[PDB]
Formats: sequence, structure tokens, C-alpha cells
Amino acid sequence: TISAQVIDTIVEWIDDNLHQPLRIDDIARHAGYSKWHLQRLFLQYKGESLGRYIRERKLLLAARDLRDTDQRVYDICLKYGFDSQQTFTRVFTRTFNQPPGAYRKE
DNA sequence: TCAGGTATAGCACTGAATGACAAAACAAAATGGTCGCCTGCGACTAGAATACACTGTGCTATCATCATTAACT
Repeated sequence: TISAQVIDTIVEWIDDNLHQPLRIDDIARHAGYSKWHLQRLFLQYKGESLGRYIRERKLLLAARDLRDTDQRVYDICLKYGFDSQQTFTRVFTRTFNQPPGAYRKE
């Protein structure tokens, strides 16, 4: 029990939320937690910044949609959180060091 | 009942993340070049001369409109 069961709610919010980005103001409101409700969790249970963890989660979620043989490549990053194509391209290039088409063909 | 404390939240700050503009590359589409077929036109010089189309609805049941026939005037 950390801050009255915030771990059991963060995962549910991440799984049920839409492609809306997750920031301090967005998440803290109806999350049941303060900025400090989440800082201690991100420091202890995860030990990683939010901008990197959210990007990794989006990449792991899109790894299946890229294999689902979808022709609308521009909408894949949009349906999962990336509001722009260039941001998703840079994130994928810095993470996997591979072009988007090279991983989409696989 | 007043107080030390741990749990929870706001605050100060560099530097990484996230926008906007421009250029290079690939696929879809319209335009143009080229090959083989379809087609329009002309010619083939023994003699061949109105006879081959062919008909067949069948004559019901009346009814009304137009020029030739015969004859009164």
C-alpha cells in the first residue's frame, strides 16, 4: 500500500485511456494522486522518467499494429499517442535505430 | 492536551523532448510513342438480256363514302 493504492489504478488508467498524452496536469487530477503521489512511485517502482516510459509503452503497443498489416502508417502513431509523425519517427530512430518501413515489412 | 515526526504537496532549476519548415524518394495517374490488326476502295474481259418474285386472305357482319350508269326534265 503506497499512497492508498495508486499502483492498482495507474495501470488501469493507462490501459483504459485513449491516445491522449500523459502529463503532470493531465494525470494527477482524477488519478487520486498528487505530483508527489506519482514522483515517489516513478522513483521507486519504475526508476525512469515519464517521457521515456510512455514512449516505450507506445512503441511496445505499436509493435503489434505494425505487424497487423495496416496500410495507413500515418494513423498508427496517432491512434496510440504520438500527435505528430516526426516525433514518432525520431523516437523510433533513437530507440531501435531502424527505419519505420524496415520494421513494418517484418 | 500540547508536541516530535513521518506522510503528502508546492517550489527553484538546467537540459533533454516536442513543433514547424523544407527537401529527397516512391507509387498512382494522365499523356505520348509504337506495333499489328480492321477496314475502305478498286479490279477480275468466253457467254450469260422481263421470268423470277411466287399466292393462301379463304366468300364473317354489316355500315357508311366516293365516281360511273341510266333516265326524268
